[PDB]
Amino acid sequence: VEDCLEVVNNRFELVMMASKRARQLANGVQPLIKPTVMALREIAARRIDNALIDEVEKAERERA
Amino acid sequence: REEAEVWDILEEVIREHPVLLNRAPTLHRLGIQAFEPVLIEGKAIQLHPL
Amino acid sequence: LRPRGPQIERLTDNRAKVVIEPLERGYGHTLGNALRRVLLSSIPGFAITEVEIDGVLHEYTTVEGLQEDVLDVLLNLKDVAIRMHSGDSATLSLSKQVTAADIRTDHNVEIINGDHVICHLTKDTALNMRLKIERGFGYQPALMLDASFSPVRRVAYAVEAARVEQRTDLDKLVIDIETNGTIDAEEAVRTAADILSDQLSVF
Amino acid sequence: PRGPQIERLTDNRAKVVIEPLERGYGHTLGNALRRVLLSSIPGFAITEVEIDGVLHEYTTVEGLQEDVLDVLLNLKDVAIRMHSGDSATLSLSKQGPGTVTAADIRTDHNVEIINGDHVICHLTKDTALNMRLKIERGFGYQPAAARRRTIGRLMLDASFSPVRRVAYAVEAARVEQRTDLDKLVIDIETNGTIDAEEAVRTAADILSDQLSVFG
Amino acid sequence: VTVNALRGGVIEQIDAARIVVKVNEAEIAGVDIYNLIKYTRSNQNTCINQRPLVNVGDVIARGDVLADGPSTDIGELALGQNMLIAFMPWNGYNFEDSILLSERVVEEDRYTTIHIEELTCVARDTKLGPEEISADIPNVSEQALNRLDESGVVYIGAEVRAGDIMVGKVTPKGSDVKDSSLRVPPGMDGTVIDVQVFTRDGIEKDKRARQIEENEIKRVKKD
Amino acid sequence: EIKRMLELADLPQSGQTQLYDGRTGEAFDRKTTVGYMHYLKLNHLVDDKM
Amino acid sequence: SQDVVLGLYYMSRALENKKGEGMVFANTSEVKRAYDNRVVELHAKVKVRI
Repeated sequence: VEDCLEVVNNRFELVMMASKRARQLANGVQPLIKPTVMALREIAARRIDNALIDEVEKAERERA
Repeated sequence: REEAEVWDILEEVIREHPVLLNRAPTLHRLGIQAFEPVLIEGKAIQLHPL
Repeated sequence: LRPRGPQIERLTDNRAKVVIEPLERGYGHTLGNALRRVLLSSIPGFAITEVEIDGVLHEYTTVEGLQEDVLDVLLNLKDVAIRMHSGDSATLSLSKQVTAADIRTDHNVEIINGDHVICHLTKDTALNMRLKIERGFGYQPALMLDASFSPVRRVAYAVEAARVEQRTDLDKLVIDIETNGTIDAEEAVRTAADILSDQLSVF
Repeated sequence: PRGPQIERLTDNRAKVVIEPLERGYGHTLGNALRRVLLSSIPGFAITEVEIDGVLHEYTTVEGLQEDVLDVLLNLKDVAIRMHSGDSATLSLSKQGPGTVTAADIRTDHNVEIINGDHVICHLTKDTALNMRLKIERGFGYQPAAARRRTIGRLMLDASFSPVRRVAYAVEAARVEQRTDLDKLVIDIETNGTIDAEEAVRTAADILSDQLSVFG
Repeated sequence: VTVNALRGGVIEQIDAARIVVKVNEAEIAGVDIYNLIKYTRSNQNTCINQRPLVNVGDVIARGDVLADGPSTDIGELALGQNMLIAFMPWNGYNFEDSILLSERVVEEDRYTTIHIEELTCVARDTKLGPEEISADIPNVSEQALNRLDESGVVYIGAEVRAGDIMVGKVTPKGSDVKDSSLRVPPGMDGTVIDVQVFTRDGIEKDKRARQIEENEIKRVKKD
Repeated sequence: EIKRMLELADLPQSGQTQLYDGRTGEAFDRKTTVGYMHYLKLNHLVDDKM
Repeated sequence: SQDVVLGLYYMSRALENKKGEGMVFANTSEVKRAYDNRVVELHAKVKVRI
């Protein structure tokens, strides 16, 4: 929760980004390295951004 | 029926799942906080002194 | 109820975290309370207590020919660990014209660490020193210094709650041991346990 | 080291003398011995009692004076010493007026009643009384709900403690070829169950088997 | 709360629930007899009782005490217990008006009180038919039918647990009846000390009511 | 009068003495007050609250 | 709070003359090794190196 303050400037954008990330791990997505701590670690590891989330969302909408 | 596997399931299901605590007379915005609960004995909620 | 142990977690080069399986309510505190005293008041060792500097004759304030004064040399020299053989006492000297590994070696006295330095040379000035090692058992207060004869540097213990599948709450004892390199932490734990068992075997 | 001696000031309270010990042994040894002696020492106590003419623990029994459940509360203060046994059934019988003491019960050959002059109840009418009780052993302390179909059997809490209070204090010894030795005594007040030296021996055996987790 | 002697004299007979006192010839022919109250329910679900303290052959005066009630002593008021007190901060447990205890407070039966809880179960008549207290209860195993008697009422002095069945009662809905038995509240256990049955006039009594009636007439004939 | 009652028995005059700890067995630095205080149990139980 | 700051005020003060004063220590580990065996006082005017 302390490492994620440096990668993004808005806390509510971080909450919405982790909420958009949490909707994918429930249906089954292989992780990077509870889904909340794993999503926060994937955010704080500087690996998951707004483009990759949109890419996985487009892949889920195309493979639905 | 209170078997022994029920307590194992209960200890496994809440590890990093936060709850909300709130005193019923509240004045300022810090009256509602969140903690990660642990399973203790008794019938009383243990709280940090700070 | 005898537990299973000791689970050792060695994260550093000379620091360990001994974790013991939980016991009955009452034994996990007195075990650590007896261990933290028998690891210091019973374990013997070797330390330097007498320092004779040819530069500073009587006073420990006036010094020259080095980077710092003689009290900094004494404070840097009173922390090095020395593992010795069955000999009781010996006199050691040095002559550098300084790293602790640059001392005059001997077949009876060896030093564990060689990276810890004590001084720095200034204008290539030759300096000498005379040391003395005495075998003790505890901590002795006061050319006169203090000698920590205990092989461990600092101990710590804590009682954490361990949840089991049948009882309500038990005591999990953890031990923090930061040794000085002359003895393993598990070997020191086994030696303290054997000494405590020999002291309790009088009845 | 030297074997411990013992002085007998009173038959219910003795004291042991341990000498000599090096610097740093006496305080931790006395603290560990007090902790083991006050933590878990195995003894005997009372268990569930089967009373003949009393249904449950809140009725009014004829002839017996002024209480029902307080007789069961005062029956816990007796001392039970058994030799090679862990389960024994006892029963008492008394008729007519007069008090009921602990020595008026029918004991076994190995079961011996210590300080049997303790009062239990009082009988004011010509009636009979037969209370069949059991004796179990263990360690620590167990309440009535943690241990446990007949409605005539009543439960009772088992709180066995062969010692009441253990105190110790160190002093200075006198040995010529040294400078100071730590001499200490240990005050042990037992409730007539076990001897103080045998309690020290059992506590040392318990601590020796507890210190075997490293070696 | 405590009984007092109206006329002093010699205590002839005494029991756990009855005190017989003989009136002397000074303040005198009919002697007085006292009936001490046993464990009954108070207004705040607290058990009250009166235990006597005098013995046989004692000579008392007018105005003295004979039995101490709940939280009562030999003639002074006594609310609780005396314990050891050491004013010291002990490891942060006594943080802000907090109290630390010991094992010997619990194991010596010091602060364990007795609470009496009352449970009722009525049986009225609906538009279909009246409800009975019969023992043939459907969807009930033998783990709870052993405590019930033939009349449907649990035995006196029987240990009951949380969630068991004490008073059996069925309700017809339409052979096919609905379970409406009185259940124990959870977390509460204990023995059943008294069972009181209130029947209506014109209705035949069962075996439990007849047993209560014969015990009542035997006790009143005894006194 | 309370000082005379304390001096009449085998008790110290100031009413406060030193006592050894039970966790470690060592002594303390300041003497504490030891005595007997009458207590009472309230009706605010924990079974009817949680 | 009321329990922590009292111990922190008792720990972080000094007096005139106590036992174990006037000596020079090496670091914090030497202080922790010399405090537990009761060879120095809890508060004494010493010269340490940090």
